[PDB]
Amino acid sequence: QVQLVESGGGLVQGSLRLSCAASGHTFNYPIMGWFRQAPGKEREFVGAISWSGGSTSYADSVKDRFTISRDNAKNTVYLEMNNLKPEDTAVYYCAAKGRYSGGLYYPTNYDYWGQGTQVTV
Amino acid sequence: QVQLVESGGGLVQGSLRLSCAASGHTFNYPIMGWFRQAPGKEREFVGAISWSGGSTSYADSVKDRFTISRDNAKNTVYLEMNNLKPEDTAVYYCAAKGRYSGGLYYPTNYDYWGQGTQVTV
Amino acid sequence: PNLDGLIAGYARNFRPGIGGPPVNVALALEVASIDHISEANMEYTMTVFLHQSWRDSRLSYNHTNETLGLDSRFVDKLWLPDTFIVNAKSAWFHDVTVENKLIRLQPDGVILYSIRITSTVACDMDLAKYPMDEQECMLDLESYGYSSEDIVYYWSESQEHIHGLDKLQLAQFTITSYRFTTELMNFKSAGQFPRLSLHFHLRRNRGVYIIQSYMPSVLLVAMSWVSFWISQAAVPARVSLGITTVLTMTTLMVSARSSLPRASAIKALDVYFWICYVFVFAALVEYAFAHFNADADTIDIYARAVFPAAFAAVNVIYWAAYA
Amino acid sequence: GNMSFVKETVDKLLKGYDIRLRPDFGGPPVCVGMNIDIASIDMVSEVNMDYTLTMYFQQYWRDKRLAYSGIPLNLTLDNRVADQLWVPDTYFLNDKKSFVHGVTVKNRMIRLHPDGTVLYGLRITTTAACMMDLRRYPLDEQNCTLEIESYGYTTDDIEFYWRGGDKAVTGVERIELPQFSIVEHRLVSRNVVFATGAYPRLSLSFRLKRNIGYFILQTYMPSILITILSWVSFWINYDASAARVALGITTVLTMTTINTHLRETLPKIPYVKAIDMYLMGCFVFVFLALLEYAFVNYIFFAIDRWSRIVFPFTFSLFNLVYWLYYV
Amino acid sequence: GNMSFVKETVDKLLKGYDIRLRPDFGGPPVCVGMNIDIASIDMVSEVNMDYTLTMYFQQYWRDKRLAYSGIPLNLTLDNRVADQLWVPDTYFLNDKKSFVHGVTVKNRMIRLHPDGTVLYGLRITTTAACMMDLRRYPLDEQNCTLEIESYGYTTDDIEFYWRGGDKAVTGVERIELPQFSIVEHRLVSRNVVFATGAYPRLSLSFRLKRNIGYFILQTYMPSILITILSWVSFWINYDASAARVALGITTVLTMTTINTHLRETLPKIPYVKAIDMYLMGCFVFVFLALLEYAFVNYIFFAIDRWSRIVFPFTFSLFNLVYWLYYV
Amino acid sequence: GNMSFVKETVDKLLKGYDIRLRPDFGGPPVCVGMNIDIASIDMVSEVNMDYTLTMYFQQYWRDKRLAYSGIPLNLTLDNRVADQLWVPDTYFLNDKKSFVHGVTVKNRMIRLHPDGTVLYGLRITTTAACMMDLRRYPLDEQNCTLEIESYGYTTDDIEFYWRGGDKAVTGVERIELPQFSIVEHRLVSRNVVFATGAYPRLSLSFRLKRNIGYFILQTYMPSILITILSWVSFWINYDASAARVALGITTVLTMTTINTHLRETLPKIPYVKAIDMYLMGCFVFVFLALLEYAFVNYIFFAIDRWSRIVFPFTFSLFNLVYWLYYV
Amino acid sequence: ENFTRILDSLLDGYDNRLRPGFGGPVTEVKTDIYVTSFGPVSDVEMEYTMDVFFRQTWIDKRLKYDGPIEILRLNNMMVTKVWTPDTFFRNGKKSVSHNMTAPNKLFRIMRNGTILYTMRLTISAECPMRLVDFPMDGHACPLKFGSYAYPKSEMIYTWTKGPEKSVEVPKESSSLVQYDLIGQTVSSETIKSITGEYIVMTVYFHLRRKMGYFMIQTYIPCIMTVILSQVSFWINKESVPARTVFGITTVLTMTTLSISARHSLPKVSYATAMDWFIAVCFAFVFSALIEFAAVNYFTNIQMEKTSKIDKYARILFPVTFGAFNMVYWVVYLSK
Ligand SMILES: *[C@@H]1O[C@H](CO)[C@@H](O[C@@H]2O[C@H](CO)[C@@H](O[C@@H]3O[C@H](CO[C@H]4O[C@H](CO)[C@@H](O)[C@H](O)[C@@H]4O)[C@@H](O)[C@H](O[C@H]4O[C@H](CO)[C@@H](O)[C@H](O)[C@@H]4O)[C@@H]3O)[C@H](O)[C@H]2NC(C)=O)[C@H](O)[C@H]1NC(C)=O
Ligand SMILES: *[C@@H]1O[C@H](CO)[C@@H](O[C@@H]2O[C@H](CO)[C@@H](O[C@@H]3O[C@H](CO[C@H]4O[C@H](CO)[C@@H](O)[C@H](O)[C@@H]4O)[C@@H](O)[C@H](O[C@H]4O[C@H](CO)[C@@H](O)[C@H](O)[C@@H]4O)[C@@H]3O)[C@H](O)[C@H]2NC(C)=O)[C@H](O)[C@H]1NC(C)=O
Ligand SMILES: *[C@@H]1O[C@H](CO)[C@@H](O)[C@H](O)[C@H]1NC(C)=O
Ligand SMILES: *[C@@H]1O[C@H](CO)[C@@H](O)[C@H](O)[C@H]1NC(C)=O
Ligand SMILES: CCCCCCCC
Ligand SMILES: [Cl-]
Ligand SMILES: [Cl-]
Ligand SMILES: [Cl-]
Repeated sequence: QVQLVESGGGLVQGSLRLSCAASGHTFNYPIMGWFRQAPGKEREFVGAISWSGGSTSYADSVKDRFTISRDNAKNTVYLEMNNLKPEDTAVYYCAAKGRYSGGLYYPTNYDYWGQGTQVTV
Repeated sequence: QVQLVESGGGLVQGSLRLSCAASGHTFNYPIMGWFRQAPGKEREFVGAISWSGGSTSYADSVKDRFTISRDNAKNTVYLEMNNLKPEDTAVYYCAAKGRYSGGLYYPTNYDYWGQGTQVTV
Repeated sequence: PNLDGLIAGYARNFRPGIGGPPVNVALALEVASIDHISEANMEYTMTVFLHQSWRDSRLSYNHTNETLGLDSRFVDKLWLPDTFIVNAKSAWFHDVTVENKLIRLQPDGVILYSIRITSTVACDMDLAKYPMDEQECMLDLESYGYSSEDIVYYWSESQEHIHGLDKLQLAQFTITSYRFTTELMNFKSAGQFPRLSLHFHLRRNRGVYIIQSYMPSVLLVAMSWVSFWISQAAVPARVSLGITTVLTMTTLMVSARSSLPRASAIKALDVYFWICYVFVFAALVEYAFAHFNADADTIDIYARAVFPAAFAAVNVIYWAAYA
Repeated sequence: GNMSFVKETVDKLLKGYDIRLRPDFGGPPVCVGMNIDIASIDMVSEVNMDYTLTMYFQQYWRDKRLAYSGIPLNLTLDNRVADQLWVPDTYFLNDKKSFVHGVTVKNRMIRLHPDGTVLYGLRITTTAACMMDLRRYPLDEQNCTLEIESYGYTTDDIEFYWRGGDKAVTGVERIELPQFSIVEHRLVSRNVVFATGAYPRLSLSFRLKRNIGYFILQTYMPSILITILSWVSFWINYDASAARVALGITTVLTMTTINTHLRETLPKIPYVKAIDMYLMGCFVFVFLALLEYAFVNYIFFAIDRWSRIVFPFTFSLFNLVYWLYYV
Repeated sequence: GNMSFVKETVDKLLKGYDIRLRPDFGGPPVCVGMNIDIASIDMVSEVNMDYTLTMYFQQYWRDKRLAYSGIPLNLTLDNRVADQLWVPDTYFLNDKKSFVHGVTVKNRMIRLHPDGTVLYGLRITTTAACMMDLRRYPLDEQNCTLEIESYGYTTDDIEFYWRGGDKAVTGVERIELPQFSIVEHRLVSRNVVFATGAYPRLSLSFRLKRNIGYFILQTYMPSILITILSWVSFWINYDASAARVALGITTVLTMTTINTHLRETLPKIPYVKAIDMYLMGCFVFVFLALLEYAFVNYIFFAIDRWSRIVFPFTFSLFNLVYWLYYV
Repeated sequence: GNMSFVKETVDKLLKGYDIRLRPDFGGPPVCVGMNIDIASIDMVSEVNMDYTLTMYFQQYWRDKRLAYSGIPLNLTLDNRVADQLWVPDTYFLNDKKSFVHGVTVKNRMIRLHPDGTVLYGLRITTTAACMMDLRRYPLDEQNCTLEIESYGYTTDDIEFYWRGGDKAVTGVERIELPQFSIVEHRLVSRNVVFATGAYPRLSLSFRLKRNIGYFILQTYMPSILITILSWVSFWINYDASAARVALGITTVLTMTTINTHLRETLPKIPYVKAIDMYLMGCFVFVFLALLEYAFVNYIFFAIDRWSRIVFPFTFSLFNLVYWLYYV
Repeated sequence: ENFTRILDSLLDGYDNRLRPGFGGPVTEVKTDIYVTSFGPVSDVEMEYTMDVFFRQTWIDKRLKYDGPIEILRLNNMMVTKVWTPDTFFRNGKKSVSHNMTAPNKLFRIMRNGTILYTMRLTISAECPMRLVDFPMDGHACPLKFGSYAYPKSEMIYTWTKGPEKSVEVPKESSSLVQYDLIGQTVSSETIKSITGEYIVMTVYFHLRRKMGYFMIQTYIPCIMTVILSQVSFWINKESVPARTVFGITTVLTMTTLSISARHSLPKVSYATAMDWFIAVCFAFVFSALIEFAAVNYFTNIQMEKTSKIDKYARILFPVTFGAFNMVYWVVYLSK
């Protein structure tokens, strides 16, 4: 039982910092993923971070552009969207993955989905 | 990441002491090898020493002539070239071998090559 | 000769009379040894000679009237009951120098099948009266896949003689009694499976082991009584004597349950430590009460008699409860 | 009854049977029903973060190649027939070490049904991983799972379900762990996606609630008794330097031995547990009691009376806050 | 869909198949692609200088003998078919003990593709050697590798590559070691030369950074508390010989028990670690505190006040230098 | 290149091949060449008097039954072919427990040569017995051997040699034991006679020199520090009975705990080691220091000053004699 | 195929499931044991390990061959094709047949049909022990082996050489640490069971424990602790705190020694010789503490209207403890 609230999207022309605040049984769900769904297109993997250790992974599109990290005190994950592009225009969602729930990349493996900030540039 | 600087070559008619000073991640590269490349000929194994223990091995040509040893304080290996011969005329190189990198004798197994002192007699 | 003929056309995958009445399997046990009786792991290791006897008409021969003594090579050819130990954590066969199995085939079709197996058997132990406790352990034998409609077990008439439990010598326990029980109402998920169980009661030996367990606790209580005869003027002497008994008693309690890390139940040994801790702690409080009021010699005089008498009285109650 | 007739029927079933091909190969997935009967949970290890389970694991599926007519019985076959049949490639994804019991035979069952339903049973002991959250230890609740999956067949080829739904797992009442109570068990079914495709998954989980009783006796009570012992000092005359300093040292050092011993029974976690917080509180009390004497000693060459009341009362406050937060 | 057709096709593939001969025997080397999915790192042992890894190990190669036409599917076959096929002779050169999981079946997969590509998957638990540099322990960073090589086939016969390059290894985020964080992983490919020839090698390495938190609590803090305890002596009157000598002894002896206990948890290395340096510093402080009293005692039959300031200040200096050098 | 041609050739080699008969059965002995590549020495156990070795063990011999023509290559064959060939019955006479590594396949190689030379390689981990002389422990030098012999074939039937003479064993430089340095290795060849006949033997031995450093820190230094601590008593006033008796007791008892702990790490040998001699000397010093006070105490109701000089000087003499005898 | 045909002829019409001389004369198996390593003895588990060359010899007329070579030294896999005795160890807890680089089995066929079959085995066997005289005790660890399936009416076991020379344990093979192998005795008996009556061959290994370890680990610390306690007698009675610490620490030390002595020793109901020594030493240490209590108690009465108790204690305690050692050691070392 995890609740995710994300904020800090909006519209810009640029560096941005999406944030994702978790609460509840985060122990059972050690991985947080960032997805993004462009209008029409399928929901697409952006990156993921382990709460413990900060082991990080990125999609190629955003590799060496976006940076994820977290702070366990607040139970918060952030997607630091630097060097934005008009391809980066989507509803960015946050989600939690179970320990044994499969590959990072596949949104159907994830159980608890944030609301989803729309971001246009 | 290992750096090797060798010195004390030169030209003599005789005992000589080549030295080989290492710096960096020497833990990952526990073995130091001495090679020598005569003009035209292939690069040729001379001997090798383990940093820890001083387990030593020599090519037949230099067996009971050359002697290798080290001091872990300075991170230095020395080839004590006694009883020199006109066959012993080559660019002597120093090199580091990884823990799991194969046989002592084969220069392609070695990663970090010193500059190479030319020695003629 | 005819041995190959019996195998020729023999159906290994089917029990004798697959569609007919269930196969009666006589069961006998020869307990070779019992060891590794661990209370922490709640298990014991047992080595037995398991004898199974049943009739298979497919192997009946009339060329000779002599039983055929065969080694473990012929075992794989024949159908065998799927007898397994229900409460076995792990078990294995002895294969030195060869597989310790034998097949004796009689002309009428009676098969004698004996194997030598060592098994670690789980045994739930109640440590309420530890170490003055008696434990009952069981050895359950049952067909894994064949219900009562296919295989029925029963203890052989020879079981009462060759069980060998009397000859066993255990380092810490004594086999007070043994019992062979048949339960026809097991009713597993697949169906009704008759179960043969061997119950033997183990009584922990009372001797130097128990004396050693209680020796440090009693001596600490006795050593605390020494301070009563020491003058109240020597404050560091009586305080040091009082604290050492209390601290050592605390370490004894910590080390007592460190031997059994998962024994969360109350043990009689733990209760005795609490009683000993009260007496050694009260002795230090007794001096502190006397020292505070001396800013009385009668308190020590009473302590020299009340504490030995109270400790004797509580011991009688304690040992009577755990008998 | 006619064993030659049954032998003929079974021989015909296995004639030309290809173990390499699943039932309905190339067609709709084979549905495999699974039910578990729990025999025991032998051990739960915090240091290894795992538990050991013994169960009867049964798989149900229909193989039309094995359908037989003219025999109104279910055929129980010798377990060695399993080697001539296709069986699912089921594995336990979070298991560390597992085996099928082998005495006196492989603890395995095969029961065939006239319609070609195969009942395949195994008795398995598994040590399975269970990551534990020890922040509230030993007042903690853990979730230990068993993850059941098809190794190589995707959901195009095989599907799993809990046969009987919420009754597919029996024997939870048999579990007798001294240190834990089983609060609840749950059965889940889902598909898990990997690079090689989507795979069927069944998950069995248990909620374990640690019993406090052992810990009260083993760690909490000694710490309370040492802390009370430390207070005896305040009733001793300030001239009794050896006596009062001895009390300070012995209690302080005993609290260190208790702390270090305890954490040697547990894995080398980097965070503070509930029990660590208690022991650290108790350490501070007994250390301050010795420092109180140092202060008294410091000026003599009322404070004791103030210590006689304030220290026990503060320990009561400390305990109240602690046990309310965590219980 | 037609199982007789699929059975015929597969039977034809395996008819006259010689497991002894690699694909393209006598020709160019067979290229074997390898991917790893990490399930867990269960344990890291300083005493044994090894770690235990569980992974899904997959091998990709093309065997033209297994090419089939007229079936537009990938054939997932029962794992027992692996015994009738050639597979690479891959081994882990730095492994100590490894096994393929066997419940409920051998955790093995075979998937064939129409062009003759074979996908071979194994679930393996390996204990692998990892020589550790403990000079900075417990503020150390370790490099643990897994070395993957062909046992008998040289680079004339077989070649390895990481299938997917830097994405060939997945699941590094799953690793949850309490005592370590995974900083980085790297994938390397090279040829290794022996007397018998040149062999293909793949190397997977991890950078492990030890978490200090456990060690602060377990060893560093008790040593600090014992050292502070030693200073209490300086506030006691010099006539309190029993009290002040008791403080000296107990702190000195406690520091010895802490030292000796610690090194019994670790391998018998001949060099001094970082933690050894700290404990030796703390020992010197508490030993000098007792010797300070011996000196005071020696002349009485100002120095204490000087000790009250100089000792805590020197300990602060000691800690400053230590933690700057090592952090 | 032609795989049908190679398959035909190899099939012909194995047609009518009798694994029961050694090469040249009934003729001169088959010469088997052996080379070893040492991977690691994982462990050396004094308690179990054994060591654990990992090596690549290769055997070279000629089998004229396997000679092939018209292929100018060495054939590397799948390791499963080894089960169809004769191989030597080599065993390790002083091994306690050994296994061939099995992941992902049996770590085994077979390479055939046109003249019928067979190269057979195995990767083996062996625990082998090594009786140790601990009289000088921990200043001791040990000789640990590996004895290689033919089990059933006598020297009439099989002969062993070190292939390459003194270069037959490689990788000695790889051995990284913290507690030992490898001084030397030697290769020996001889015949060993039993009641059943004369058998070929190869012996590989190592000279291990224990590193003192760990022992200086773990046992020697604490004993020195306790002995120095005992001397503090002599600078305390003789009226300080509690203080001086406390010093005597604590040092004496600490030396007993150190002694008994140490010998619990070692096998139950009946003789006195070097370290035992040191600890017994240290015990005598600290015991006499307490007895010195008893004597002072005995008459008071100059000796201390005499103790202040004579005791440290005697300890210096004791250390000088000890370390000269043993180093 | 000079020898291939010979082996095929021998195996033609050969049934390995039937013993030689089936249904007729009793099959006689000649056995001898060569102990390559007599492993350590575990007192706690009451077991001992041993590595042996287990040799068996018997005559099988079905394998008689006519050939130029007298002895056929064949591969070890030939064993499975022929009949071999089903010898098992009755008291063997867990035995291993070594398989490194080859099955460690020897198989030779002579022209007479005599078969030599030797296998290298590691044997862990039960060794019941009576630890009443521990550590000054000796034990005879047995090794019982025989046929599992063939009773004495079908197969019997005999020693190849004489009973004295059949089991050979070279002095180099001794891997014992705390034991000394005095010698071995060889005997054969018969046992009865439901399956039948079987020949059982027994080898008894006589072991004498070495007390050097226990002398220094336990006896010396106990003796020094008793001597340490008696030092308090010479301390003046005025120093009450000083003599109190003497009694407390010595009593606590004896408690630690008693626990440590029984640590490795298996838990038994009876009392070992070392238990008596610790108990007496504990009594002396406790009496020393009681003696100081008597001195302190009586000196307060004298003070409230240089001690006789100390003067007698300084002599009686060393004499009584010394007398106990003379009685204790003579009684046990004589046995
Ligand atoms: C220990 O911790 C584990 C997690 O690590 C817990 O396991 C979770 O258990 C919950 C139930 O308690 C699971 O939630 C359920 O998942 C089902 C599967 O849904 C997936 O698959 C379907 C298709 O089959 C997809 O449509 C869906 O998106 C998912 O991908 C759902 O079917 C369930 O829905 C039902 O309940 C919900 C309310 O919970 C209703 O709204 C629905 O209408 C429906 O009735 C449910 O959502 C969860 O998936 C499990 N997680 C994992 C990783 O397996 C254990 O429960 C826990 N142990 C204990 C004792 O608490
Ligand atoms: C833990 O420790 C191990 C060592 O014990 C580290 O492994 C080393 O990793 C580095 C990379 O980080 C490796 O360096 C690379 O080697 C590659 C292989 O080169 C060999 O083979 C080629 C032919 O295929 C030969 O030509 C060559 O001479 C070698 O024999 C190179 O291809 C790489 O070159 C690339 O990078 C360099 C810069 O580094 C560029 O200059 C090149 O142009 C090219 O882009 C590179 O040199 C090294 O070989 C590894 N050592 C071993 C023994 O395997 C682990 O990295 C370490 N773990 C962590 C987490 O740090
Ligand atoms: C067969 O088994 C049943 C059930 O155990 C038993 O009552 C009956 O006596 C057995 N028959 C014989 C002949 O032993
Ligand atoms: C056959 O000859 C061998 C030669 O060693 C001998 O040992 C054996 O006893 C002989 N057999 C008989 C029956 O005499
Ligand atoms: C169940 C019996 C308990 C007895 C306790 C006695 C305490 C004096
Ligand atoms: Cl089992
Ligand atoms: Cl497994
Ligand atoms: Cl392995």
